[PDB]
Amino acid sequence: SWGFIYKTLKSSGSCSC
Amino acid sequence: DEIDLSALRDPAGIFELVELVGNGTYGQVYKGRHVKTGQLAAIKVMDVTGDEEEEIKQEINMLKKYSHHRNIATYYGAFIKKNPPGMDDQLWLVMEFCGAGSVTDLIKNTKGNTLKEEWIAYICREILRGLSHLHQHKVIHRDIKGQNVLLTENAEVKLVDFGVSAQLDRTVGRRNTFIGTPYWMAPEVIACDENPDATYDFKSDLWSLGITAIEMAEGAPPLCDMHPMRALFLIPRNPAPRLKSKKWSKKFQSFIESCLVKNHSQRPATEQLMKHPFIRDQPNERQVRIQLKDHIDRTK
Repeated sequence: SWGFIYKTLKSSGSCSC
Repeated sequence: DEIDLSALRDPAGIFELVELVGNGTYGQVYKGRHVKTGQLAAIKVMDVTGDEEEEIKQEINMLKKYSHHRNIATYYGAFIKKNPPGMDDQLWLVMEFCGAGSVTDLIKNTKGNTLKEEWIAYICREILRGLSHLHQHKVIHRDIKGQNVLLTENAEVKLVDFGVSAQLDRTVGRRNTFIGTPYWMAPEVIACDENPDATYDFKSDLWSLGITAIEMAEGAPPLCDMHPMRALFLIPRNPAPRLKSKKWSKKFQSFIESCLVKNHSQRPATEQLMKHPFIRDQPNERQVRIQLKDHIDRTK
């Protein structure tokens, strides 16, 4: 993931793991 | 005509908040009414900061130009509530009220987390009409997903969230900014992270539409049990995603096949997609919208 941010992308929106 | 945040006024006597209807890392969304006319609006409240200024202006500039289309939630205006010296001010973005919430929410509240196929076809057609308007105006949305498709209390469909959208200046023009939401991102957008030469265009929105149709059919995008970092490794390498169940019509399966062509130069354009039988042939639109509205109301 929900909250995972990678560089310039939005929040994951769907997941984690 | 670019907005100048310094000219926005306090909303003192123009709108009043009524109830809080949404909340996230972006800010709050309220149900509001114009104090003079009584008309209904959604009001998105964010506090002001230079650090989020570029996306704010892009949202407002895109809305002012394009939100008059019936498949885009309409922009009414903006204000800045002025707070005392220790406290941040807040921007209010006044929009058409979408009382049924998001497609993501609709799925969450449904038995089995799966919409009826005819519902999916109607929603997908409305999204494509919005995309068609945008693409013909040299706009790329860049964040198509169920969370950014809202429904009115009458089962009308509206696109939202223009903060990372791209405005091109030529028809053939291309972009390379690495941006989006991982599970819905097109392989040619993902490629821009490690490949400083890569480019994409409007067809990346059509990939995301394909993932959103799968979201409606199955309750989540593909690879939803992978960590986002592994999803981003697998989207460009896996074969194109397919619907799990063979119960879906050949029409629906064919439409997913057309959206999710990995080679983007061979992916069909928005106009061609509009003519696909899954989208083009919906002679029972009246009945479908009634069923959607009734299902929405059942789920509260």
